[PDB]
Amino acid sequence: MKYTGSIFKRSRRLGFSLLENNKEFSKGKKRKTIPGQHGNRFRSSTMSGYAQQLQEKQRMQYMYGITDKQFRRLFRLVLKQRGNLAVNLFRVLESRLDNIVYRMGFAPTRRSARQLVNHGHVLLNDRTVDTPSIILNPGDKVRLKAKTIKIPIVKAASESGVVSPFVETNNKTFEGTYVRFPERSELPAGINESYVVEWYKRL
Amino acid sequence: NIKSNEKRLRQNIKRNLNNKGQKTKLKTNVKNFHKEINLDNLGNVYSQADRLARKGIISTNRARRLKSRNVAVLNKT
Amino acid sequence: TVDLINFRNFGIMAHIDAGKTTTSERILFHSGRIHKIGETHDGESVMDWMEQEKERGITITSAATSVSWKNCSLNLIDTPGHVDFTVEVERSLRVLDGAIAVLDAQMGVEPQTETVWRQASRYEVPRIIFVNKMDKTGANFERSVQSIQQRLGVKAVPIQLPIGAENDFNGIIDLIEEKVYFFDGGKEEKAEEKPIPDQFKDQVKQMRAHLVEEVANFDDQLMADYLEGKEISIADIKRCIRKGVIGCQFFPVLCGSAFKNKGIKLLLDAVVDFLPSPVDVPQAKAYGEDGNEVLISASDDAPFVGLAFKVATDPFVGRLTFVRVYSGVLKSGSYVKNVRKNKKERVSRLVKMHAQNRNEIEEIRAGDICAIIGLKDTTTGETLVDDKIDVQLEAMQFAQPVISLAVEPKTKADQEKMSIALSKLAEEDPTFKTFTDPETGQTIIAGMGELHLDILVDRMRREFKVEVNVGAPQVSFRETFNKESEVEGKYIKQSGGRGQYGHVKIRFEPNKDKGFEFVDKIVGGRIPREYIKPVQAGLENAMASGPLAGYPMIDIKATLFDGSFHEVDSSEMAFKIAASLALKEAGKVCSPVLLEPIMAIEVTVPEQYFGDTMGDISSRRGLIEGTEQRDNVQVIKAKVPLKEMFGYATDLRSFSQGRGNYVMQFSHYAETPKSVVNEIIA
Amino acid sequence: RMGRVHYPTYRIVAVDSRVKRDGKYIALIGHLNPALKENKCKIDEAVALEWLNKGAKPTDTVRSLFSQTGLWKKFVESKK
RNA sequence: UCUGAGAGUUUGAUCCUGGCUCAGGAUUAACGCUGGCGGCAUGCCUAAUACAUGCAAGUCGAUCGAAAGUAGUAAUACUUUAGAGGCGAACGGGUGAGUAACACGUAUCCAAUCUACCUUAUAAUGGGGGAUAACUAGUUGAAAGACUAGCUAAUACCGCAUAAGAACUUUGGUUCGAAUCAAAGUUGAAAGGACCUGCAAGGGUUCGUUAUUUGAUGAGGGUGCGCCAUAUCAGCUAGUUGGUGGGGUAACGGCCUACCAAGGCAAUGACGUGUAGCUAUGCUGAGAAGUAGAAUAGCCACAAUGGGACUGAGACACGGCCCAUACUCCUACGGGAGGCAGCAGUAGGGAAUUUUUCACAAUGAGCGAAAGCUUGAUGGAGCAAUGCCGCGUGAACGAUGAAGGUCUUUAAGAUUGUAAAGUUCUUUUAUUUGGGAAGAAUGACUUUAGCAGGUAAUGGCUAGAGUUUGACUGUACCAUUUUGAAUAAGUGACGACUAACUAUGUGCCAGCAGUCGCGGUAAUACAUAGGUCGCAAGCGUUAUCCGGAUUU
Repeated sequence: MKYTGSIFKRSRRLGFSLLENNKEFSKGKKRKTIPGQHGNRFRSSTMSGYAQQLQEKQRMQYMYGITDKQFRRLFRLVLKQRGNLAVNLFRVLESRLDNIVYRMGFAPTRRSARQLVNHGHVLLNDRTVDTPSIILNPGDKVRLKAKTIKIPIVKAASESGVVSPFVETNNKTFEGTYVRFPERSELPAGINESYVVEWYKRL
Repeated sequence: NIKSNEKRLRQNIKRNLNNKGQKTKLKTNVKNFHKEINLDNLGNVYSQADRLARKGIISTNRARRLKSRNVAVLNKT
Repeated sequence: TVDLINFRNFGIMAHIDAGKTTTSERILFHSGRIHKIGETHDGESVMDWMEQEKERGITITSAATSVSWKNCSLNLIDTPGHVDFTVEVERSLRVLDGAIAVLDAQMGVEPQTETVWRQASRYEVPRIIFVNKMDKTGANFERSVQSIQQRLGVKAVPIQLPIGAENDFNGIIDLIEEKVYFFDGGKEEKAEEKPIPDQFKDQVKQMRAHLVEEVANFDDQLMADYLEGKEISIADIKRCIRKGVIGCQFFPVLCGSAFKNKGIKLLLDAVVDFLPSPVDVPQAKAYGEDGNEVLISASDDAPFVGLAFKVATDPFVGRLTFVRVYSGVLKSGSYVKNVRKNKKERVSRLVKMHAQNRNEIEEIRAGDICAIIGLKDTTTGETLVDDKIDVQLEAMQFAQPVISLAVEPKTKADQEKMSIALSKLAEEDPTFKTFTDPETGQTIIAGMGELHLDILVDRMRREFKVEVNVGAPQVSFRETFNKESEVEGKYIKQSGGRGQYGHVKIRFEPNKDKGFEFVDKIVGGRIPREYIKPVQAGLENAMASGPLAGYPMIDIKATLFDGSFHEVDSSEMAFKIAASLALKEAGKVCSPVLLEPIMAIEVTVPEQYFGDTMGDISSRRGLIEGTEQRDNVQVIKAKVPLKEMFGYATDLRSFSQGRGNYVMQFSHYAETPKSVVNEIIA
Repeated sequence: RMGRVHYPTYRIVAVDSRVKRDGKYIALIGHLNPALKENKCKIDEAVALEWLNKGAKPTDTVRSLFSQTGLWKKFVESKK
């Protein structure tokens, strides 16, 4: 869902952070224990391998904030082109419009990246976009539509935002460019692509 | 619906009467040809068939067929 | 665009069995000259037939029938096809400019003619007094005026004079002009004015002494010329008659006959002259929708406003909405606005629906009555507008469906089609209410009268083709009884996944003061507490049925005293089944009695039918004990059973000749008399 | 135009005056998208002469582009 | 790059055959729970049941008489048509009941076919006669209207003349059931409107006319072959089969007639039975293949039904017509009218699919020299969460889990829960205002320059100048365009298969389950409170077809 509500509850259930320790900031307490009446000293009573594949898939798609309809659309579109699509799937998921906005340091979270995109604060190729389902390509210029440059939050975020080697950005003019495709190693390895790929029983 | 339906109807009623007249006026000539066969009768048949087959009454292929049927029996005389 | 002083919308209002159908249809026949109706030559061309009063009324119920005269067009409307009703009269008076009222003269009491007069007097609706049944014995002009003055005191001015008596009435004398003799019989289309003979000429002047002075009090020139004695112009007295009929100070009275068709053209001239036009009177004043409901006039200007007053079902189209326009012009195919629904209604087309035909019309001017195809969602009482003006609401009376009837449905499909018909009939007439009774399962239809319900069933069997017989209302006759021995309940059966054994003895006492009180008296350990709640629930849910007819056994207290269960057998349900059997046996043994709700009926009559009231009350074994007065009338309290009130409605209506109303409210629950009790034994 | 709603499309197609458009066809002379008119149409220019030389005169919306290309000029030479 | 995912279930325990069953999609799907949105489609799968109301295709006055009106004493010019005549009526749109077959496609032969019109092109558009619509008058009648008489014109109708060229015919030259060629016999072509010029005459320009020359186009026929189930259907067919003469079709033909003769098919199934519009194709699978043929296209059948016919190039014509069967309606009760398988709507059924929707703006068609005219064709609007897509209901900070609830029931503590409260920011949408599209500048029209036959010129060709075409649109879109977290979350399951259990009541009762199976007093299980997991403006639930299903 585009708005998961209290996502920290999922964090306690899943134990899958977002930057380093901002998902388990010990607000209340830093725990990986499962919430609910089902047990806080012992785990659940139903377990399967399909369950852990789903656990990995949900962890990754909540770190990315993917909706199921959009997820299937992206899967179908990835099936279009050829090559070693296992890692290309992860690369294009990281190439999402909100994903790239986050990688540029323009948004503290994807939750906020979608808020930035939808409100007219994102402008690509001189064509206003409110749909973050855009796959960035090497050498694509991303701007902020400086009408919204006055915001103190974005000014503070741009100077000390996330910077990745596979893109470039300027911390003071809020302008960046996607330069090259990323690599799997620099990205978190807590999820397995093959789990989701073999998990695809819809088609 | 259709603005001009009775128009062509009453237009072609009189044309149908005229066409029936010409068809029977050729029928009498072909019947006379049945009674008597000779060159002059077939010449008048040629005249009348050229007059009527020009109209939408007699088709060209039917005219050829009937004229062939007439000349086949006239060549014997 | 078009003239407005010549534009007029009136209506003929009369009682049934007083010429309503005859007067209205014959006036339409005489005054029908336009191509939309043209009833004269259309009826002359075709042979004559007749219809039953109900069928003829159905075929004469009309919305807009246009007739023409020297300068003026009249849009007559016939909504009352009943004996007489309230909602149709309300709608018509709310949607008319003036009206022509015909009084009952073959029946001296005029049982229903007074209702329309009261409705128009409350609304200050202009109307004239005219008598049709002057061609039959027992009716006279002087008799009628004296009788109405004695009964009501309406302060009317007689105008027109008959020549002769009830059977000798063959000529009519106008007051404001000379005597008009009639040169033809039927349809009265030949009337010429002769000089009045001496023997009556003085009398007219004598009445000219009266009538003129009766209109010489609210006009300066009238008073001046009457004081001088100079002859006032007839135009001035005509204007004063208009002022009085719009001002409600007096009431012109005309004489004639519509059953024998006497005095028609003079009537048309009178309704052209004295009856006001929408321009000639302050326009329709309604309460605008601004959170305050301030009364404002329509003014008959460019902006349009209107209230829907009728909606009817018709095959091949759907819903046709008869509406009266108060201001402006409505365009075919426009987008009207409904504030109560708060939506844009899509107008499809506009049509004027007549007595026997419909005529599609592009535009309808202010003051006119028409109908619309379109507006699939507009409901009763809503206001629509296409010129974007302040909408208004106006409804000056309503009615209650108090006359209730339970009809047993003879077939499931019959009940479904009854529901479909009545749901659509409510669209045509929303003043009745339809339900399915959770008490008896019959169709509960509530309206306001014998002929009204008869024509309702006639309509649903003609248009909706719903054929069903009559039913019979009933009363739930709840049950109480006497004290039981204690109880002896047993249940021993090998069922329920195991055996089942149970012995119970409680004491179950009915008393209408205290309901279900459960007492537990286990001190030696005869039963565990685990079986107390089970028997409590069993008794609580088994109290709902009785032995006489399944009616509830209410207000009974339970006191558990003894019980016994078996070894590891005998699960919980054994106790409940034993308790149910014990309660059944106890209900059978104590010979229960029934209870009905007796109602107080406040029958209202100014001692005119008090003897009839006693007779009708006593016909149902009654309670007649005395009389009491409420501040302007005498109203009698009667304690009546519910079952006999359904026929008592028409019984009271008949003996009082439709001159009595009452109220039906729950007085108290009383034990049924044995006359009701003997019907239950089987 | 045809195709998607408010999405102009008009295939330059040889069709007779007896069958509905988008129905039966003789040949596909080309394609034209009436979205923006800047002389942007796919044409063959060969079969067009055969169509003009055997009757069944083509559409009238394409006269301007034939005039700019000079299709009229190269066709009236066959009459000389 | 490509060809395949398994699981539960019978025994005291265990292997095998083997069924059931689920895990995936699409849905002329409904419907429950409700319920933001647009782009994008989709939308009687159901009574070929009957339909008021209009749309549903009408066009030509520079093709004609003939009058009304507009101007003009008048003479005269023009709008309209009451009509004639010309075209369009067969197209088109919808339906699938019939139809299992040349329906379909296939390679097709048409030594057997038509195609007005358009198109290449040859010959020319000559000379006569008589006509009725219309109009008027009478009968009768509400009209319906017919009857009777007169007057009329045409590019309307019937002769005649020449006919390059044509068919016919006899002779002379040819092909592998036929044509090519020489001469000769017979015979038949129209018509003028309008413009320029010319004293006039006449000539020239355009349209059209007539045959003729190319074609092109589709239609039709014949054929190879395939193309449902059906043996609980083995004899069947009599112009039926073979041939001959005559006749019919645009053609060939038992197509028909008359005559003679006796077949023909089928055991690889004739005939009969029930079904089905045929195909391309949709959906499923990994494929062969299966299912179906929603939107789409081609073809074909019918046009309330059964016979029948004219017209025209084109028919037995949705909406033309004659009659018969049957239906609806009006009537003056004498007589007739019409049939929405056109668009909506409607009557009914169905569980059910939207509005008695707007412009002909664009396209296309038809008619027109041309102003241009008609378009429920077409292009658009609306409605429905019906589907795909996207997208709001916020976002960062915010503690040792705020209050309260649930569990812990034991009372530590957790869950609710950074969610809260609160701080910070934010404006797609909500809200404020303006501009404002594209589509349509195509297409014709008028000025213009030149071009070629032409000349005395007028008229067609391109280059641009102008004339203009909007239901859409008040649209998309754009603009520190105003205010403002403000304008919006429901929902399947949580006993195993199969992502989700805590507590209580229930006592084989209430009930649940796709399979197994639980409830007879401790239910991981029924129900309830909470929480949880999965989706999400959707969630489910059934029928549907396929990988399982290799269970033909």
